[PDB]
Amino acid sequence: DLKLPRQRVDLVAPPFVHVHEQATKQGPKIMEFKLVVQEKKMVIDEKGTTFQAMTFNGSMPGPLMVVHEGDYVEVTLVNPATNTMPHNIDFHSATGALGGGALTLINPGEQVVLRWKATRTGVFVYHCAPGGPMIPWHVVSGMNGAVMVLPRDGLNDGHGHSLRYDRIYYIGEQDLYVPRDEKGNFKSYDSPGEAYSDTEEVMRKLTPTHVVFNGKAGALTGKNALNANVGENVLIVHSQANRDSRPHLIGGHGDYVWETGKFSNAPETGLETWFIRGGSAGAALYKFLQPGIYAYVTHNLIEAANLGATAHFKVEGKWNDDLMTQVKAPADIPTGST
Amino acid sequence: DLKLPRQRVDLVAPPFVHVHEQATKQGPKIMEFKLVVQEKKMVIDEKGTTFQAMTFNGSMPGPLMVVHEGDYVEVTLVNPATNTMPHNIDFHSATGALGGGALTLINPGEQVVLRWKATRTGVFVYHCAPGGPMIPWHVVSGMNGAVMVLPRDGLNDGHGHSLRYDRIYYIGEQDLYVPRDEKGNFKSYDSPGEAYSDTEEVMRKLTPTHVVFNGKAGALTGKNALNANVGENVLIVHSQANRDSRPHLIGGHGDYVWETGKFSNAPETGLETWFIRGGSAGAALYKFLQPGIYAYVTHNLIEAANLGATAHFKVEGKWNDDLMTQVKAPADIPTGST
Amino acid sequence: DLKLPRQRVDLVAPPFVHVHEQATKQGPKIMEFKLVVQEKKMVIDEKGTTFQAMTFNGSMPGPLMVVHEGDYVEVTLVNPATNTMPHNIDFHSATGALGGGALTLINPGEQVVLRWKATRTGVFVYHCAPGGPMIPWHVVSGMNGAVMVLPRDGLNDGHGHSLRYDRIYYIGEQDLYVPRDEKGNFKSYDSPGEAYSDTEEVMRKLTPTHVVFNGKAGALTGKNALNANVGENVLIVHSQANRDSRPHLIGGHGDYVWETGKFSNAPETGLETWFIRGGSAGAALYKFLQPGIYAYVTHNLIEAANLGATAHFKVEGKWNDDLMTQVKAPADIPTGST
Ligand SMILES: OC[C@H]1O[C@@](CO)(O[C@H]2O[C@H](CO)[C@@H](O)[C@H](O)[C@H]2O)[C@@H](O)[C@@H]1O
Ligand SMILES: OC[C@H]1O[C@@](CO)(O[C@H]2O[C@H](CO)[C@@H](O)[C@H](O)[C@H]2O)[C@@H](O)[C@@H]1O
Ligand SMILES: OC[C@H]1O[C@@](CO)(O[C@H]2O[C@H](CO)[C@@H](O)[C@H](O)[C@H]2O)[C@@H](O)[C@@H]1O
Ligand SMILES: OC[C@H]1O[C@@](CO)(O[C@H]2O[C@H](CO)[C@@H](O)[C@H](O)[C@H]2O)[C@@H](O)[C@@H]1O
Ligand SMILES: OC[C@H]1O[C@@](CO)(O[C@H]2O[C@H](CO)[C@@H](O)[C@H](O)[C@H]2O)[C@@H](O)[C@@H]1O
Ligand SMILES: OC[C@H]1O[C@@](CO)(O[C@H]2O[C@H](CO)[C@@H](O)[C@H](O)[C@H]2O)[C@@H](O)[C@@H]1O
Ligand SMILES: OC[C@H]1O[C@@](CO)(O[C@H]2O[C@H](CO)[C@@H](O)[C@H](O)[C@H]2O)[C@@H](O)[C@@H]1O
Ligand SMILES: OC[C@H]1O[C@@](CO)(O[C@H]2O[C@H](CO)[C@@H](O)[C@H](O)[C@H]2O)[C@@H](O)[C@@H]1O
Ligand SMILES: OC[C@H]1O[C@@](CO)(O[C@H]2O[C@H](CO)[C@@H](O)[C@H](O)[C@H]2O)[C@@H](O)[C@@H]1O
Ligand SMILES: OC[C@H]1O[C@@](CO)(O[C@H]2O[C@H](CO)[C@@H](O)[C@H](O)[C@H]2O)[C@@H](O)[C@@H]1O
Ligand SMILES: OC[C@H]1O[C@@](CO)(O[C@H]2O[C@H](CO)[C@@H](O)[C@H](O)[C@H]2O)[C@@H](O)[C@@H]1O
Ligand SMILES: OC[C@H]1O[C@@](CO)(O[C@H]2O[C@H](CO)[C@@H](O)[C@H](O)[C@H]2O)[C@@H](O)[C@@H]1O
Ligand SMILES: O=N[O-]
Ligand SMILES: O=N[O-]
Ligand SMILES: O=N[O-]
Ligand SMILES: O=N[O-]
Ligand SMILES: O=N[O-]
Ligand SMILES: O=N[O-]
Ligand SMILES: O=N[O-]
Ligand SMILES: O=N[O-]
Ligand SMILES: O=N[O-]
Ligand SMILES: [Cu+2]
Ligand SMILES: [Cu+2]
Ligand SMILES: [Cu+2]
Ligand SMILES: [Cu+2]
Ligand SMILES: [Cu+2]
Ligand SMILES: [Cu+2]
Repeated sequence: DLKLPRQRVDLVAPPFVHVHEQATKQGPKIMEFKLVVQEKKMVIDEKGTTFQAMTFNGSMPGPLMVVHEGDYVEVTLVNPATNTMPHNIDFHSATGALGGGALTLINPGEQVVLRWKATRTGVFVYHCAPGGPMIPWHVVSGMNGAVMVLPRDGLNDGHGHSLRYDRIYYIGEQDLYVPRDEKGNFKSYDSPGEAYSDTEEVMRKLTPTHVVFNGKAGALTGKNALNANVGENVLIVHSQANRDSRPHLIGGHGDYVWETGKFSNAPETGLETWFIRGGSAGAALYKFLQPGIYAYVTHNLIEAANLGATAHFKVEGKWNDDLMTQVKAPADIPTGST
Repeated sequence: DLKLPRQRVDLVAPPFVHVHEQATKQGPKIMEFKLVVQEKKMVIDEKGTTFQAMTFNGSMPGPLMVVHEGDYVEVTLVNPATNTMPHNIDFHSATGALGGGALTLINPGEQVVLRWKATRTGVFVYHCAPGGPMIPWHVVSGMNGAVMVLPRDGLNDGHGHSLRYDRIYYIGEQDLYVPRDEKGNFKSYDSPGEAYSDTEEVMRKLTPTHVVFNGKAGALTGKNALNANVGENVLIVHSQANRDSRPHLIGGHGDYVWETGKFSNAPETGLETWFIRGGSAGAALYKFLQPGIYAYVTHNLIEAANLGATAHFKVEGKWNDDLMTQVKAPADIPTGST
Repeated sequence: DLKLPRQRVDLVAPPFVHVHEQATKQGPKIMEFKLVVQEKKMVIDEKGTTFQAMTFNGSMPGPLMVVHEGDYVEVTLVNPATNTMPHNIDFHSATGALGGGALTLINPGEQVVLRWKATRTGVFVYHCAPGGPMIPWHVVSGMNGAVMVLPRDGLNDGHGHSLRYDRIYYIGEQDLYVPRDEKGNFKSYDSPGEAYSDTEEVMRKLTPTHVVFNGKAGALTGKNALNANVGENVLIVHSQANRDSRPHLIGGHGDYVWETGKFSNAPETGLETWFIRGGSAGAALYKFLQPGIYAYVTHNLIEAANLGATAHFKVEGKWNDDLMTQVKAPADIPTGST
């Protein structure tokens, strides 16, 4: 019945994004994606703490899907028989049937194919939602990602000017709720099911033990810092499926920010810190002006420094002393000072 | 002195709203409302937990009041002698005297009459605020509602087009702080006064035990789901007098959202999730496009699924397979799959 | 190399603000400021609880700095030898080097001079950020303030009309994490270093013990209420370097609100409650219409009434009975009432 060209997309692991066009002259297509659920124990912090994760495509977050307004998105969701739980998928980009969740519940050993029309532009969360208490549990165990629906003319500034990014990164933020024993040490389990009761008790108190980008503390620091160059316009997509976040690029700004994440709304300009509502994605464009290390955080600095929620950018280029300079390096306070 | 027509409004219990006009050609009126304080033990969750509530008009939230810009609102607040505490009312819609609180403190057995001019458009919180620590306590015990001040021309999209709703629902969200005994069981008390000291200790840790719509977990699910039809434009007013919330309509969107709640500002379009600041009301318009069950949540999914904060809509009509379809029902993963 | 006039600014203690022009016809200048770090024990609540604070200029918040777009800001940061810790400064207004933090680390006995160009308009946080876990610790110990970068034409309403304030106040909100002993009493320490381990444990649970304006519960109540007069347009700058806040003026509104704090964006109009993202500053203009006491709160009322986060305004002038009046004072409920 639906007679449009089909195009298979190969997803890539975050924080990278599969290749796509910004502006396009192609008409609507059926864009075909496959997501495979993987339950697995994962390391989440720099001390080696593990937890019983549940993922799309083996990553936290799940991969970013990119389509254009008016495309149809045909998703094959696979639940391998090595998994233990039923899973499904809810797309906040989609209309009807609980975002798709009501049409995609699959037991281990099954797969399902859902199609939804990309009628709404922006970045959106997708997440597992099997029903009842299993909804938060699957989400905070890692089963969430995002999809971006671009306008066919690409981004604009809300004032008639095109905006184009040179690079795009997807930062998925995950609140985790890892049980502790009586002495405070994190507990380990042999399966997600065995971890559930203790995990739910932590969840109920609404205070995460970890808040991480790309699935673990330090994931996007060190050798996995995000690269850019002075002069490049970088789009930073940020999602949080369960809990608020307040992104901030230390040493930079958000030149154009869609904090509610929806491209039918003009962006705000020149933000220091923006706000991702739990259950949403947002996006910020920034043109780097200075080289060096930048930290990208949630600006609850306790979360950023002590719970895991810091990423780095490493930016190559020449320093601009007009924008900032060290006029005088550290020196003894003058004896004459009053 | 004030020589305008008077009109008595009969309030109705949430989530329903008393009858009103959107656009009106009537001039300003004195709109007369009565609110009666009721302290009573109420059931707040599906396990039967009770707590010592304090309400306007016997409901959590208090009822939605609807007037138009330039009306005067004359409120008789009654504190029956069967109550134990003084009460008052603060309207965030009003100007002066702590929103009215400084003019409306009444002991059991008394009533008072306040008039305020509706100079500011939007949805607004009203709440009790007797002074000092009694302010949060009365609010989180249930004494809060909302008022909507419509423009006389009704709503608009901020771009010169009228917006009209076919149905309106008021979702009041309440954070509750129910004491527990040493084993974790919720405690019961014979009066609000007896509950206070233990409740204040829970409040101080800023983590609710329950987060509910319309006064209890499951209030707006099952037989009390909210009705709509495909094609209807529904206004969903959401308030939270004490704590942030992040509304989301699962399977839908916010077509036009005033998350800060004030109609002098253009709405945002096409939101997945919006944000109600504690101490405010906001509103979202959505035109249903698909039949079926929708969940309406705060998108902290722990709160939604495990603390009480889920409502349902039941929407009648025909399914649109263009917007979404199950291409292939659950099936065994092909043996040929790699 | 940089050949512009220099102008030394003398800072003043919050909530007051050093003298400045709104609109200016002066060209860019190098605006010279000095900040001196002071570690000291401070009283934070009305029961006399102390904690080991760390400050810029002896105050929480640090003082508000005011410049205009295109000025250069040359900051001498001094770390006296009576201090125990290294310190630095990050300006969210600045571009590069982690906002300046990477160029300003000074040990006790040292000073440093940083210059940054004020290319971005708005109110912005500044804060200490020495590295790693020391970043949140220094911030939540008090080392944060704000800077305002005005447009050279002063404020506007985003619709081509100038806005001018008659008075400006800076409200810095501070979340504090004071350790308790086994009985719940707050602990005291002889130095910040000695307090660190116990403080970090409180910080990790993300629940402050105190939330205060101008450095202590009750700081801006009583004899230190903020003054205004009916008819005056007052700008209220609000910052929070670590944690969200939801400002509300009880009995008033935000006539023009930049909740994200950046003057390149039009303000929202007629807000009841606004939202300061942790790690940012915002600003609200309000023209007082009624005399009397106003409370200015974060509208988590538990925080406001029970954790310290209430300020007062005392507004002189004549009452306007058209906007609000007590039609009938408290009286016995009629025996005839049903
Ligand atoms: O002996 C506990 C000690 O070992 C580490 C090793 O990196 O991790 C183990 O224990 C953790 C806490 O139970 C588990 O999360 C993990 O699966 C297990 O390898 C340390 O983190 C831990 O302190
Ligand atoms: O807005 C994007 C997309 O949403 C649709 C529904 O699929 O329309 C919605 O939004 C419109 C514009 O705000 C409303 O006029 C309409 O009533 C609502 O359904 C598409 O028609 C539109 O392209
Ligand atoms: O946090 C409580 C208490 O637990 C201990 C181990 O007994 O450390 C645990 O908690 C720390 C904070 O989350 C972690 O860094 C560590 O991996 C974990 O074992 C104590 O050291 C701490 O005091
Ligand atoms: O890119 C940052 C990096 O560049 C160096 C020189 O290689 O210094 C530049 O950046 C500094 C600010 O971080 C400037 O103060 C300096 O003048 C400029 O040359 C490195 O020192 C620095 O890590
Ligand atoms: O015996 C306790 C058991 O009874 C229930 C009945 O629905 O409720 C009682 O106890 C609750 C906890 O103290 C009270 O909140 C309630 O008022 C009382 O009827 C169960 O909820 C409870 O587990
Ligand atoms: O804005 C609605 C309503 O507010 C009033 C005060 O009652 O005016 C306020 O807002 C105006 C428009 O932003 C400001 O110009 C004015 O100074 C401020 O008091 C009414 O006059 C107006 O209709
Ligand atoms: O939550 C702590 C602990 O308390 C118990 C009873 O001892 O259950 C209580 O708490 C649950 C979570 O809020 C409620 O569902 C229940 O109504 C309440 O009695 C334990 O079951 C729980 O482990
Ligand atoms: O309204 C939802 C309701 O309608 C039924 C048919 O009575 O199925 C419709 O809705 C489904 C999506 O929820 C579609 O997949 C289906 O094609 C459509 O007929 C019920 O099964 C469903 O509960
Ligand atoms: O004896 C404790 C008692 O004294 C007060 C006096 O105002 O403060 C002391 O103890 C506090 C808690 O340890 C300290 O914060 C403070 O430095 C010290 O003077 C009371 O607050 C306290 O309850
Ligand atoms: O926007 C204020 C200020 O920012 C600068 C950079 O210092 O420009 C940024 O913002 C511009 C307008 O949004 C973008 O066009 C530009 O690419 C970005 O660097 C200044 O040029 C501008 O005055
Ligand atoms: O809060 C727990 C418990 O501690 C006590 C003293 O044992 O009071 C402390 O905590 C109160 C709340 O923060 C403070 O008002 C007081 O300054 C502090 O000592 C108990 O009174 C309270 O029950
Ligand atoms: O400014 C508030 C202050 O003024 C007094 C008279 O001196 O009363 C005025 O304000 C009241 C509202 O707070 C009005 O109801 C009254 O009509 C008006 O005169 C004081 O009573 C009040 O504290
Ligand atoms: O180690 N995780 O259960
Ligand atoms: O059904 N999911 O665990
Ligand atoms: O400026 N960053 O914390
Ligand atoms: O049962 N409530 O006190
Ligand atoms: O005074 N109110 O409890
Ligand atoms: O999409 N709702 O959780
Ligand atoms: O008393 N403060 O450590
Ligand atoms: O290095 N600062 O404690
Ligand atoms: O209206 N103030 O809580
Ligand atoms: Cu799942
Ligand atoms: Cu969702
Ligand atoms: Cu009350
Ligand atoms: Cu209020
Ligand atoms: Cu410091
Ligand atoms: Cu910062």
